[PDB]
Amino acid sequence: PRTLTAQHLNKLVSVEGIVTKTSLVRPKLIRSVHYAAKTGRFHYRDYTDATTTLTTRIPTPAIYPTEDTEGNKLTTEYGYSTFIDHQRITVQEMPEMAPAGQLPRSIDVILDDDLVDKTKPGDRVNVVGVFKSLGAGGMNQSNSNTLIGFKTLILGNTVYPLHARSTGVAARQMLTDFDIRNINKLSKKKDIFDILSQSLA
Amino acid sequence: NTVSLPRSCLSTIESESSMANESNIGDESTKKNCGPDPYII
Amino acid sequence: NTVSLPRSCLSTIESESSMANESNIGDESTKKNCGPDPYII
Amino acid sequence: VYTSGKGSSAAGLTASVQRDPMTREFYLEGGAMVLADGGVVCIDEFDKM
Repeated sequence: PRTLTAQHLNKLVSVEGIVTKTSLVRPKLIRSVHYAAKTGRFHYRDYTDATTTLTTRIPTPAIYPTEDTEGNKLTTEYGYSTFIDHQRITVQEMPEMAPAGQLPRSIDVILDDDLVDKTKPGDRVNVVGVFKSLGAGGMNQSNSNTLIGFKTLILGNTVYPLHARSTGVAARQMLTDFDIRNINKLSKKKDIFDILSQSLA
Repeated sequence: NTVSLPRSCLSTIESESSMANESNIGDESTKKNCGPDPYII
Repeated sequence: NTVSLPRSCLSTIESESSMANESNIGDESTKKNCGPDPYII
Repeated sequence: VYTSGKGSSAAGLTASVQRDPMTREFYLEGGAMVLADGGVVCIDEFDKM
């Protein structure tokens, strides 16, 4: 997070750090479904926003429908609509790498759907994603203020927890068949306890 | 039964629903403004 | 190298082409007005 | 870093952890022992701490 600057914008990056604060996992409305009592028909609508696609698109802010095209009333069908999970997290520079006596730097990462609760605060994490900007940095309309800039964040797609000393993430190693054969072989000797004991320190 | 089409969109003054309040704002800080004479027949 | 995005569409003052004059009008009498702050980044 | 037992004025002798005034999160506030990593620490009045 300290060595991530404006020259890396719009490019794919991989950052390391410590998770400091997560957010509540919320649903996002994608498709609504309705019912008309006077006709017996079902209708629907789709919704989108700026963070669901990598390329810029022309906004289409559709409204939530309460009536029919003929004036009849509508009823919401919550069981037939669609919702998607959403979360936002913060990543900071690791305590074992940041300079001493200096205030730290951090960056926000947005996750969606199947990567929504893969870490907890305090973990060492590696996040790969696209460093992207959004909106207008006070350019539209007059907006005399010049102090603020462009809002930026990472649209994440990969999250990897990392194990360290004196941390809450446990180490696990993938076990191959060679390893299993060797372990099950050594299990059959009689001084196995002695060998395993003399190996410590 | 001189009627004219509305000069402004009527989805703001008409508080249709609670989610209609959500739908009338999106994409960060920018306000929603449909423009002058937004209706078609 | 306070710059702001244009307040109006620039396709009218910029007379790009002869067919660009045709493209800036259509569908009977209604004038073409893109609106306030029509540009996006 | 040259210091005594009990540190210096407004400067501790060992690592201190504090919360960031604005972001309200942890960082190493200071501490001569870590500030001098890779160097030498000179302690005076070692018997008082």
